[PDB]
Amino acid sequence: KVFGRCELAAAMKRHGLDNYRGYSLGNWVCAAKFESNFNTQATNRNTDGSTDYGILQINSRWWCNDGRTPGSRNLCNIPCSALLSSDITASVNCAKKIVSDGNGMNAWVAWRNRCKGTDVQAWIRGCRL
Ligand SMILES: *ON1[C@@H]2CCC[C@H]1CC(=O)C2
Repeated sequence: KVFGRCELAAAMKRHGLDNYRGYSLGNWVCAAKFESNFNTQATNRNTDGSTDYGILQINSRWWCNDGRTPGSRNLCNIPCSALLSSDITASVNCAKKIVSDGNGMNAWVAWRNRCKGTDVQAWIRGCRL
């Protein structure tokens, strides 16, 4: 599923991401925008053999099981395919663990490089939330 901007902001908020670990909704929407362009079925293989999955491109080396990432953990205890669903619950649940891991949203390199320090509030402008 390819979400609309405001549409995703609303699902993120419903699933309790808005101001989770102090990161405003606009941070979460910008992250999704540069990670997946809002497409729940986004996959991207990494040079290390790992794969990033879903709306927030969660990585198979730590966070989910895809059966082909030698030496991986599955800290969210979830098949990585569960992160590709139209329903964002699993992704959101896993992101909560990632963002609590100690480095905040810096764990998303594209959030660091493209969202961090920017007017993230523009991402939720116009939305009925
Ligand atoms: O998820 N990462 C963390 C750091 C090493 C590589 C993977 C697997 C792990 O044990 C934790």
